[PDB]
Amino acid sequence: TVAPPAPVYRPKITLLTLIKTAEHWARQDIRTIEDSKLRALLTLCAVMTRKFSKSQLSLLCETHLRREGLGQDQAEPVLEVYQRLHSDKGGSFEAALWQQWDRQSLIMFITAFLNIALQLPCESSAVVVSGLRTLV
Amino acid sequence: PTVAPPAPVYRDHPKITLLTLIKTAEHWARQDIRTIEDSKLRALLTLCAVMTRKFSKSQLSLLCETHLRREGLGQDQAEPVLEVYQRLHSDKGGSFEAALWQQWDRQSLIMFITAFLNIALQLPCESSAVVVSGLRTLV
Repeated sequence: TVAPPAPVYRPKITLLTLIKTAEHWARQDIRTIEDSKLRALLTLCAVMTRKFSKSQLSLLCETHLRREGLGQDQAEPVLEVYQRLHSDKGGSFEAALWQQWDRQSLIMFITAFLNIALQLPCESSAVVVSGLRTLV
Repeated sequence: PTVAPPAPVYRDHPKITLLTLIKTAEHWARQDIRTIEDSKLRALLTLCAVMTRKFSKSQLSLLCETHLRREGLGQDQAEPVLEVYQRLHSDKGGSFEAALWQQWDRQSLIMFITAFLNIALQLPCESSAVVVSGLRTLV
């Protein structure tokens, strides 16, 4: 790999605002909220899923199952949602989820995600985690 | 046509979190890293690469331009700056990140890392008007 030459010297939705929004909504009862707020929460989950490394999605899936009491047979559909939100372009998969899932299924999934996302590490790589150790 | 998987079937009824990453960046943005040890500088390069990936691909242009403005760099310097951000954002197994460490001089790495840490926490991590308008009602 060849690096480029070094430089020659002659409401903002920031990472923190995203976390704060998730913390607030993880604490709320969204079972009765309006469709417009629920649609926005789906976007929040899609954006936040993309703040997890691709390799961390397996643990995210498994933590989701454990919190919800879901069986191991339910792992692939849950992992598929996370993987396809993570690789989503122009909200294509996110819109398919909104259109094809029942409201109750989306509320269950969004609540489970919001209540696990802030406690899980956003990186799974042993090299990244060991690399960052000296800085924390 | 995009087909979503079936919904889950209910039969009955220091960790590197995103907040830790932000707190680590906040702390190191305030430090003078001109004299720190190589092991801490190497770790800061990993912190920059990991954070870069917390920005959407489309937000990289604004990140590069904010970097150029803070540093007083000319517009002819935007492509190699954006190249760094684009290749850290798509990096696999730290391949591009290691090439930087190996090929750039210590001064260049210090300058780049300081500039990034001092701009990363103030920039939105999303550029899409659809995403930003979608999230508006929730903030």
